[PDB]
Amino acid sequence: NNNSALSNVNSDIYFKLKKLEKEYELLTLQEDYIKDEQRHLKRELKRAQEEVKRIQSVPLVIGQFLEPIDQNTGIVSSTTGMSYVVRILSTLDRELLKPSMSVALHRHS
Amino acid sequence: MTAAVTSSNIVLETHESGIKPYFEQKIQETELKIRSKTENVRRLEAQRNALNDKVRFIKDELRLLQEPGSYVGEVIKIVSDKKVLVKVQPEGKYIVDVAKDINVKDLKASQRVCLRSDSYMLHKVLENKADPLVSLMMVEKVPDSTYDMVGG
Repeated sequence: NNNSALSNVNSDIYFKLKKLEKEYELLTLQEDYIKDEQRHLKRELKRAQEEVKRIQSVPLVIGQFLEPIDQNTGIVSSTTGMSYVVRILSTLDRELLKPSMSVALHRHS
Repeated sequence: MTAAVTSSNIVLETHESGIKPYFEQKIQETELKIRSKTENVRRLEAQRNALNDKVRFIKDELRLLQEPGSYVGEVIKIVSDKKVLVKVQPEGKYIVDVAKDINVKDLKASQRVCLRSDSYMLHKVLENKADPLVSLMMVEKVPDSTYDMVGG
């Protein structure tokens, strides 16, 4: 029915949920941990960029941007008079870069 | 038999409704509580997934930056020995093996290519060419006209 064996419906809900919330206590364990991960990932970004900045600073060679070929790959003629297809680094200009303009390239990479 | 508007047949099935609130507070309390923790653990996962995307693109991108050379070439001609004669433009000519993306029947003469210098390994076609007839026309420099530039 509905109101005949109403305590037989109750008992089943109660037994189920007692078990499933122990499995969701491992998800609250997760919730306290991912708070700690987000700070870790920010500290590794500052380090990730630090890496690449070593590469950014000198020694360098100077090229000239001709034209893009995608927006993540571009074409440069280096001032050794050699042409390279090169990675476009992120977090750079893309609106004075695409018209022809000076540009800095690494010399060993 | 008995109602779900109230109960029928007093203190037996109105007894069962009488003992409901003791079983009911527990499971209604846990219901809203533990579902909002499911949403919260997912909210704070989502936050760090967003951070993960940004921090990890940098490290794989290092490989691309630390590459040995590129060198734009142009196919003079194929050979059916499964090599291609390629004139590198700043440098000279090398006959060298191809990759899987392209083959000798996707390659024809006067087509510009891109190289990943693993030993001058042909990679893709280049998406650019400057026609040699267009050189003459460029340096001349002409735009288009119609008959309103003659008319009368």
